[PDB]
Amino acid sequence: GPIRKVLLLKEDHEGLGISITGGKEHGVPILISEIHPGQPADRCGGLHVGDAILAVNGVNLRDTKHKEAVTILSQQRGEIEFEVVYV
Amino acid sequence: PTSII
Repeated sequence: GPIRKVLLLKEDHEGLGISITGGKEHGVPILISEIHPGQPADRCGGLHVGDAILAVNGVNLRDTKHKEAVTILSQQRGEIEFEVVYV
Repeated sequence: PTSII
């Protein structure tokens, strides 16, 4: 499928609602493994299990290890743009 | 390894 840019609105008191696997050390993209019901990722309607997260708010995560990608993702606030692809 | 965000 094509690259999509998807907006998510996250309140400060909540998580994104996404489980993440993969990363550079695994030789695979940062991947969405679960979308948790009622949380921002579910609510936005545009993120799905199996999507690769290529970038978030213009931070390229195509070649980043799991931990560091998760840290960057966790630091994002408010209206957050995900660049994703389901290949 | 799985993380939640």
